[PDB]
Parts: sequence; C-alpha cells; structure tokens
Amino acid sequence: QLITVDEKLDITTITGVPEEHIKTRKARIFVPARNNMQSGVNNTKKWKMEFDTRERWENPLMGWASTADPLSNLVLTFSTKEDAVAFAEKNGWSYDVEERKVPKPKSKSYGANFSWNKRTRVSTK
Amino acid sequence: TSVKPIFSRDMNEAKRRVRELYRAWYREVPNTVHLFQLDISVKQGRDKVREMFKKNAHITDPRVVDLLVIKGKMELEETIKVWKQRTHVMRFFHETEAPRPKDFLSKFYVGHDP
Amino acid sequence: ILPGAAYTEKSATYVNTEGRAQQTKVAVTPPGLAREDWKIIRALSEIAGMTLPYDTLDQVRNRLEEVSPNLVRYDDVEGANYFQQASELSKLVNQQLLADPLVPPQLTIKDFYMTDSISRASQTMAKCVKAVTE
Amino acid sequence: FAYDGLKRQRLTEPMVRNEKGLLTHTTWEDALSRVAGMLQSFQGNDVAAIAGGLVDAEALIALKDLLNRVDSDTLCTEEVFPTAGAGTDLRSNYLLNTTIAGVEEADVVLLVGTNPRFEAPLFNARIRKSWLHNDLKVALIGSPVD
Amino acid sequence: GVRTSPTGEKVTHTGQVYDDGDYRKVRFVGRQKEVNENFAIDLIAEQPVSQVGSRVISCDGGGGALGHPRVYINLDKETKTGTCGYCGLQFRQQH
Amino acid sequence: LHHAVIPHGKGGRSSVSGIVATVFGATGFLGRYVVNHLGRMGSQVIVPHRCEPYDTMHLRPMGDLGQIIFMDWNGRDKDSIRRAVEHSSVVINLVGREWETQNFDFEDVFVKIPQAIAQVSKEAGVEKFIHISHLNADIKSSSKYLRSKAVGEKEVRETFPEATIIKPAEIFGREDRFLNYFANIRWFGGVPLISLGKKTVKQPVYIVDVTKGIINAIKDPDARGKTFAFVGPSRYLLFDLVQYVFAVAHRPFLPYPLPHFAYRWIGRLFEISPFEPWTTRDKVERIHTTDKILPHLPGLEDLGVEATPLELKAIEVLRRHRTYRWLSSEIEDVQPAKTIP
Amino acid sequence: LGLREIRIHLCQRSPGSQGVRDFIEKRYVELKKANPDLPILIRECSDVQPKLWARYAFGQEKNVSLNNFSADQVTRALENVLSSKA
Amino acid sequence: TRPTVRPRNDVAHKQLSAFGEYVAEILPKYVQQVQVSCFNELEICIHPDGVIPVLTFLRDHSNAQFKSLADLTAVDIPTRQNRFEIVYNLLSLRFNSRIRVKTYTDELTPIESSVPVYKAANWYEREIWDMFGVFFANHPDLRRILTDYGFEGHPFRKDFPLSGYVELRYDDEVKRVVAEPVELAQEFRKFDLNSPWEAFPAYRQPP
Ligand SMILES: NC(=O)C1=CN([C@@H]2O[C@H](COP(=O)(O)OP(=O)(O)OC[C@H]3O[C@@H](n4cnc5c(N)ncnc54)[C@H](OP(=O)(O)O)[C@@H]3O)[C@@H](O)[C@H]2O)C=CC1
Ligand SMILES: [Zn+2]
Repeated sequence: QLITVDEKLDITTITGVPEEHIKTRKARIFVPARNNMQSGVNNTKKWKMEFDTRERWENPLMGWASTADPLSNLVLTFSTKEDAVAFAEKNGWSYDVEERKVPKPKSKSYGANFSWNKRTRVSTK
Repeated sequence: TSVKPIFSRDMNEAKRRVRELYRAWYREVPNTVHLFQLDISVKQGRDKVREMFKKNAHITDPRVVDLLVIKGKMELEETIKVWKQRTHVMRFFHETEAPRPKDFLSKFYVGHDP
Repeated sequence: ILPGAAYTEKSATYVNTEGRAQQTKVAVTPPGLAREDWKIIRALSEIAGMTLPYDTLDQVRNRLEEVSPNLVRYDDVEGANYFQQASELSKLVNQQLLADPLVPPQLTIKDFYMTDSISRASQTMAKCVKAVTE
Repeated sequence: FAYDGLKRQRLTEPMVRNEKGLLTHTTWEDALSRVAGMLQSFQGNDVAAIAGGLVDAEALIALKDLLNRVDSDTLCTEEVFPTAGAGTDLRSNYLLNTTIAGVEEADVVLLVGTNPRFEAPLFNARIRKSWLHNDLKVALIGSPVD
Repeated sequence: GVRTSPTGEKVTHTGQVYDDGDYRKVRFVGRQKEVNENFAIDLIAEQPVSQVGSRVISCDGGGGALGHPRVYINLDKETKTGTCGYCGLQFRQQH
Repeated sequence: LHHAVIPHGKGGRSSVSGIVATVFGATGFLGRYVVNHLGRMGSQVIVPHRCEPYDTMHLRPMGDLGQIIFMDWNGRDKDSIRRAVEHSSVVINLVGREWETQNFDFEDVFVKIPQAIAQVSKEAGVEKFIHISHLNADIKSSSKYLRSKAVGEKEVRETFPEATIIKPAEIFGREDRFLNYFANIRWFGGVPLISLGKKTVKQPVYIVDVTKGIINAIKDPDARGKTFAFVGPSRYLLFDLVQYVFAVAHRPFLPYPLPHFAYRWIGRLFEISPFEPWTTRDKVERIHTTDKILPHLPGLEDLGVEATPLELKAIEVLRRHRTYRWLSSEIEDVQPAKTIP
Repeated sequence: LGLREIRIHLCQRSPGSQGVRDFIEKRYVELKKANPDLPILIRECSDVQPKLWARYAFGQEKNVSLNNFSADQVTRALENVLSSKA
Repeated sequence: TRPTVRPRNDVAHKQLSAFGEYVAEILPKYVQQVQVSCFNELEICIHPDGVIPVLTFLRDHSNAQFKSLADLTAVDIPTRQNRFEIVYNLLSLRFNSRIRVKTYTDELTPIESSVPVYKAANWYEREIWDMFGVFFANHPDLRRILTDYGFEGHPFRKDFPLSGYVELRYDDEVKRVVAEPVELAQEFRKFDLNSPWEAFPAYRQPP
C-alpha cells in the first residue's frame, strides 16, 4: 500500500556529507565548452555538474599541490539540464545553470571564393 | 506523490519510532560510559545524544525519518555489542579539532573559505 | 596596501560594452595573504563599526540586484531605451568642439600590448613590444 | 598571452608605512585597523575612492556602500564619460546598444574617434566579418589607422 | 656546472637553491643536499657537430631500437646547425 | 613574511601554520604535548635531543612528512644550539630536571643552559622566545630547584628582553610527576605528610592548558616580553588533594604526620639511586611549598585558555592506579575535594 | 539627512511598468532639468516589478513599489521623495 | 573467422532470445524489458515489485532452474530519477546458462529482500546497503559490512568523493586514533582523457 508525501525531496541528512560541504558550496551546471585546440564535438554532448574551486597550496616537503577540499575532483554527468538541477536540489547544493551553447548554423559555399564582384573572392588557395 | 513507505505511514507514526530510539539511546549512555571506560559523564553523553537528535528536528518526510531511525538503531547496536571501540564512541566529541570561529572576520583572516 | 585577487582568482561580475553581465570563476586562489576584493571592504566595514549587510557572495549579488537589476542577469543583453530623452537633454547646454583632431591613444600594434597592470607586468607582452619596435 | 603577468609584481601581503616612511609587511588585523581609524575620523567630501579598469562589480558596490555610510558620494572611475544631460541616468547613453552581433545586420557603420582594432580587437574582427560577407560600408572620423 | 649560492648551498641543474632566509634548508643540517653533478646541458654541448653531405639527415639516437623514435632533420639553413629534438645531437651540411 | 612561511590550508596535518619552532626539551612530559600541538597544524618542529633516538620515536607520528626534524645537541656545546635555532622563528625552552645528577645540577639546567639557549637565539635573529620557569620560583626558597628557577628567569629576561616567560604551578597529566607521584606513595603503606598537609596549598594546572597557553603565546603579538602565571581554577589543601587522589584511585588512605627533618632524611635515602630517584629532599620541599598567588601577572585566561578543573581529568591520570575491582568506576563516583574559596 | 540618489527600476514590456514608461517618456526630461545634480538612475530589466529606490545621507535607502501605477501616481511617488526627505 | 575478431555464436543468441520472451510471456505483470547482448548475455529488466516472484520463478521453474545466485550488486546512475540499478546474476547448472535480472530504486524506496530465494543474497544486500544506501525490507540482519564502524555516507555513490571526508591518525594527547577532516599532501590529479572524436557510430544516440 502506497502513501502520500507531498514535501520536496531533501536527502541532505541521510547522505552523510559534512554540513560545511552542503551549504557553503556552489555547484555549476553546464555543458563543457569545446576544447578549441580540436574540432571534435564529442565532449559537448552531456551536462556536467562541478563545484567551486578552493585553495591549493604547496606541500613544504616536495612542493606538491595540497588541498583540503574533498569535492575538488567531483564531476557528475547528466543527460539533461533538468536531471542535473533535480540532483542538485535534493542534495541541498545551491547551483548556477549555464544554458547550452550550440554553434550557429553557417552558410558555406565553395563558389563564393571566386566571386565576380564580391569581397569573398580569395586571393590564394 | 504516491510512494512506497519504509515503516511509517506518516509523520505521526515516524515520531513514535523516533521517541522509541531516543529512549533506547538515553538508557544506554550509562552503560556505554561504564563499559568503554570513558572519561566523560553520563550528562555529557546524554547531551551529545540530544544534540544528535536535534540536528534532524526539521525533517518532515516520514521516509527520511525512517531511514534516520534505521541508522540510529544500527549505531546503537554497534555500541551495545562493543563492535565499536572507544575511538569510535569518542568520535562524536571531536576532541582534537581546533576551534573554527564562525564569524566573517575570523574566516577572512585565515583564508578564502566562506 | 591591501592585496586583492586578480580576475582569475575570484568569482566576480563584469559588464561588457553591450551591457551584458558575465561572471568569472575561480581558477586558482589569490596568492599569499591576498583576499577576495569585496571581502576586504566588508571586513573593513566591520572593523570601522559600519558593517555592510552581506556576508556571502550570493548576498552581495543580491545587493547588486537592488542597485541595477540587470547586473545579475548573466549572459543576457538587456535592452535600453529613451534615446529621445537623452538627445533632448544633450541639447540644453552647448559646448565648444576643440580644434584638436581625433587621435586615438593606440595608433600601431606596439601601443596595443601594454595597457593595464597585468599586461604591463607580462614578460611576454614585453617581448611582443620589443619585436615590433626593433 | 598576458596571463604571465599574473606571476609577477604581485601584492601578497598587507603593507603599512613604517616610521621611516617605507612600506613594510604587516597583518590583516593591523592594516585594516589603520584604515578603519582614518575612516572613522573623516566624513563627506573628505573621503573619496577611484575604481580602476579591472575592478569587479562586487567590489564596486561594496566600496560604494562603505563610502556612502560616511556620507561620501565621491565614487569615481578613471575612465571619463560626459555627465552633461542624461549623463549615466539612462543606460542607452553609454552602451553599445546595437550589440556586437548586430554589426552583422548593419549596412553602414560610422566609427568616430576610435581605433577598434586595438580597443576591441574582437569587435573589429566582427566588423571585418560583415565587411567581408555583407559588403558593409565603413567610414571613420579620426586618424587613418590601419 | 654545479655552482654554490652565497650561502654555500649547491645549485641544481634546474637552477633550484633555497634562498638566504628560507627556513626549508634546515632539512639539510646534519645531512646533505642530493645534487647530480653531471649536467646534461653541458655534456651535450661537448659533442662535436657532425658533417653530412645531404640536405636531410635522420637520427635515432644510436643503438637502433634502443635509441629514440627516428626523426629527419632539415639542414638547409647555413646560419645554424640542425639539432635532434630528442637527443640533442647536432648536424651540419658540408659546403 | 617570507613566502615559505605564509600560512596555508585549513589548520590540519598537511597545512602550513607558518611556525618554525625549535623545542628544547621536547622529549619530556611537557615536550610531547607541545610538539603534538605544533604538528597538528602543520608547523615545522626542530627537536634537538640529548637522549637515544629510541626515546624520540613517540614524537615521529606527530607531524606530516618532513615536519619533525631531529638533531643532536649538548647543553654545553653552544655551536650545537646555533645549528638547531638558526632557521626557526620561535624557540621554546622546556629543558629541566627534578633532580641533580653527577653531570648536571639545578644551576646547569635552570641557569646555564637556559641562558645559553637564549643568548644564541638572540644572536641568531630568533624573533620569539618562550621560556618555562615555575610559579613558585623564589630566590629565598628552601628548594634549590626553585632558587635556580628564580635566577634563571632573571638571566633569561636580560639576555632576551622580549621573551615570554611562563610560570606554571604543578602540572597534572598522564605522564606527570604529581598525581602519579602521590598515587605511587601507596607502595609504602601510609602517606607521610609534613604537618599532615594542612599547612600547604596547591593550585595545579592541567597539562593541556599549559600546552594551549604556550601555543597561543607564539601566535599572540601581545605576549612578547610578558610574564604569565598558569594556574588551575581551584586551590586545595595538600591534604585534601592527596585524599582526593587516593579516592579517585580507590586506594586506602592512611596519612600520618612526619616532621620536616624526618621527611628530609628519607629524601636523601632515595637520592642514593643512580637512576631516576623516586623522591628527593628537593622534591619534598616543592610539594609542601604553598603555590604563590600572583594577581599582578597575566594568566591563562589572558591567552584565551580556559583552565580545566582537576575534577574532570583526575580519572584520566589515575584510572591505571586502581586494581581490577575498581577499574571500571566512573568519574562521578568520588566526591570532589574542598576548594579553598 | 538629505536625498542623495534616486533609482527607478522597470520592465521594457510588462504592463505593470506601463505607467513608469509613460512617466519617463513625458516627465523625466523636465524632472532632470529641475534637479541637474541629482542622479536619477533609470535601469530597465526584463520582467522586474517596477520600484522607486531613494538613497539618503549615510547610505539609508527606502524603496516604493510602482507596480501598476499610472503616470500621475509615479509623479506623486517621486514628489513625495523629492520633498518629504529623510 | 578473422584472427583478431571475437567470433559470433548465433545458436546461443537464438536460444537466449527464445527464453527471454518465454520469461516475458509467463511474468507479464513485472517484466518491462528483455534484451540479449551481442556477446550472448540475457537480461530481464523488471519492476521492483517483481523481485521475489521473478527470482522465485527462475530458481524453481523446471525449465529455468537457476539455483545459484552468482552475484548481486548495484550501479549508481545519478541522471536517473531512480538512480540505483539492482543487478542479479544467476547461474543454471541444469541448463549451463546464465541470466541477469535488473530492477531499480531511489534513495528512499525499499527493495524486498531476496534472502528467502537465495541465502547467498544476505551479505550481498548488506554490501549494497553499505556502499549505496539502498534499504532492503525484511532483511534478517541489515547493517554495514565493509565500511568502518560509525562510517557516514555510502562510498560507491557517484557523488561520494574518492578520498571521502575524514581520515584517521594516532593522537598522543588523547592516546587513541582520531578522525579529522581529510587533507591531502598531494591532491589526486583529475585527468580529462576522453577524445572529442566519436569512437563507436553503432551506439550513437539520436540528437
Ligand atoms: N610539574 C611540572 O612538570 C612543571 C614543569 N615545569 C618546567 O617545565 C619544563 C619541562 O617540564 P617536564 O617536561 O615536566 O620536565 P621533563 O623532565 O619531563 O623533561 C625535561 C626535558 O629536559 C631535557 N633535559 C633535562 N636535563 C637535560 C640536560 N642536562 N641536557 C639536555 N636536556 C635536558 C630532557 O631531555 P631527556 O629526555 O634527555 O632527559 C627532557 O626532554 C622544565 O623546565 C620544568 O621545570 C614548570 C612547572 C611545573
Ligand atoms: Zn637523436
């Protein structure tokens, strides 16, 4: 037999996270920008959730990068913006959502390179 | 919003399980101090138990309450059966953590953490 | 001297020439004892018994919204109107145009590389200036 | 390529003037107290601030609120904008109201007293894009820069 | 070569040396600072330039498959030598 | 600040406190707590030791990798002191001994050595200097230990005028020679006391309080050049204190009166031991000395430490002195001691 | 304790800001002529409730909702601020 | 039979497909999906209400006889509203065959305990509760099994950090092991490894 529970989903007290890392963090929900060094677009398909960067310092012995932020490497993947937002809400994280950036559709034409009277005529091939 | 319950049909039934757990913990503190040979008093132990229940007083979902109670009973059983060691019982008191002042200026002086 | 954070070391709001507000993100933390710039002013206000009413980045951005609500509309270009009224008021007082020709501060590439404090401290920007002047 | 300026000439500690008049490292507690003492002793037009070019809005409003609370209104920027008429009352008076992407829809552009190539290189690139693809006509009042 | 700072601490081939006032040099008191003495930048300079009769020479570091990936070096500029990007050996085109 | 000593982190084991501290006498009761608290927050600790390296092993787990550094030193070799302090920003002197030995007398460990450490530290540019004296230090004291503390405390304040001098009462803790000393009197049956302990008053202080006071003195600019007195929250009659010790340990308490000359004679009896004397004539004197009241000096509350009552920590020290029958007895089972209001 | 600054927030297209849009269209020029040295910052933003903010000496601010006000009501809300100073 | 390519086995593919729809015909009340992979593994995806009826049928039916529970585990997929996928891997000795039964649940919905069907499931469900926080109803003895006593959180969830939140050391002052907030001398270095070029067109999702 089912029951009715109309309140919002809030699992912050049964996830075991320290309170500091719930209420002081800022999740960013975004689709990663394409790496401009490459033309492939396969890494701009899914939504990502990451957290705000915190202090890294140099280890006195070696000079390694030390951190005290347990969430420094936490990155989650979501199919849609709604999935990511819903996950952030139930875990108690404040968040910013950045709208997906899709490349504009362009009008390409090989013929324009040899225009009779336009500036698109190319001086070299 | 029709969901399968865990134990409690509504908050009224859940708060009954909460009170039952609180009694069990409250009676158990005197044995825990004695058995684990802790250097704290029964008053401190019961104040700590009270502080643990209080942090969750704002919940209104019966399913969440049920899971908190389930974990509370698991925690109590670990203590009663001396599966926990003294180090585990004392981790609730964070005796080695230095104070971390919680006012804007104090944090500003020490670092970038909000 | 109060050491503040550079644009790479804070989540801070900037408005471009369109009026489009955008925010940076913390890439690294400020060096040494440097601190987030708005926190320095908030900390000073408390020491001087004049505490500003915002303790977090979210709250100070609420304060921004109370002064200009477009400053929290990130990535949005907010239209502005009433050019007619601005032109009407621009006629009330007449001022003389000087005879000096319009000469921009930067006329060639060598003037482009060092314009702010960061680029002036850049050793790479110094290499570029040397390259285009020798 | 200017990011390498972020590893040089950095301010890393608060400084105050010592008894010989030279800047010396000090704590945040000491530095802010010397500032607060002066701020508590001045009012109105005796306190002013100047914001530089790379200043974020959060610091700008925090500084304004602090100076207003000593009844100061001399919050200035280094970059001038004429205050005659509407001044800064109307955003349209000091904005690029056509927006950057709008350059692609213009058929004429008049540049007055500017060198967009170096002042806004990406904006100038947008103009050349429209010059190339939409046969935009461009005229300039000012020095004949390339 | 391995120099010493005005404090006496040896300077590594990467130019590292604790400065006068860096507490971290206490770790060497009663012990020593490990510093390799054979600086590879000086050793590779000792090698003589090799004279070849072709515009393009190949290098694999020597030893066949015990060397580095084989690369081809252009020797058209006379103002300088071609340098192997892996092993640093230098080549020049004779007249 | 030199870039290498700007604090970083969240005050934990892998953080950077900015403190570079040479701790002389780190291998004793007070040393292990001071070194523990420095290493907790990622300080660099230099530990010059006279002892065998086996006896410093308990200090090794106290700091992250590279943060505890050990050197050899000799209290009479001024060069060895220079090597240990020349890189530090603060020097802490915990050196001391409760008995004289063939090689070192109270003047050596409480005057000559503290003076030499302070002198080398000053010449080396060391900025902070914390020196532990004693609450009951007095040039007129009947104890050579307390007379040398008064002299050494004067010489330290002259060599290093900006030193912080801390004057603790008798310190109680797990490895103390205080509560443990009284509890160990049980092997002789009755508990001798001069005038049955009704003429003496003590104000003992918890070890952790002294430790936290030392650590705050390092970080507190106001602490430079000052002299503090670290005392517990309560004053007790020596008779009531020892009675409480035997109650907490559940051992039979059979106090009897012993006059001063008799107690002194036995003190010499135990001084014959070439090892660590169980008691001495000097030790008997200090235990029966009244703890001075010094309202003019700042105290633990001035450094932010809230003194810990003996009633809350006695079981922690004295539980191991019970038999199997009474091991599990809880803290509240024993009624406290009358505190001199 | 005088008046230091006025800010008017409104939407460019919502019907709730129509009265504020009319006031700026018809009366802002004359209002500015009477107070040349008074900053009157108009800041439009999409889908905001119109409000009139007034800043007084020492950073005291009060705000008045202008939602659904007519142009005449906007003139009174501003007249009360420019006169009933505080 | 190209030497570097794994050979297909269509006979096994056919047999498992036929049995897949056999199970779907018999338990339509609970079966939501049946699929056979290109390397011949059969999966039955069911409604969580069907855990006991479906597992009982596969164990006891004369044409199934999946007597052995090889493995019981969970997978966390945060993008799903029911983020936890519960996976039963069963073995049939009689028919020398394997089958996978999958269902789902969220953080707050109990799953019926399968100990009545397979006594092997006891510890597997304790592990799932410990590492994922999925509650199993009517478990004779549900409690942590792998994590430390008093451990907070469920480490195998995708939003639990790799190094956790606390670490242990020995403290001389309190003379015991203590737990403190985690600090790393060297932070784990996240690598971004995925190539921006698609690898497998056969699996491309529609845009
Ligand atoms: N009740 C108390 O404990 C009180 C103590 N104090 C003072 O606090 C300081 C330390 O207290 P505590 O730690 O209890 O004393 P401990 O005897 O417990 O430790 C003494 C330290 O001094 C070192 N030391 C002793 N003699 C020499 C020497 N001749 N040459 C070199 N090092 C030496 C010891 O090193 P090793 O391990 O090599 O012997 C040890 O590390 C002392 O100055 C003491 O007077 C003050 C008030 C009360
Ligand atoms: Zn080579």
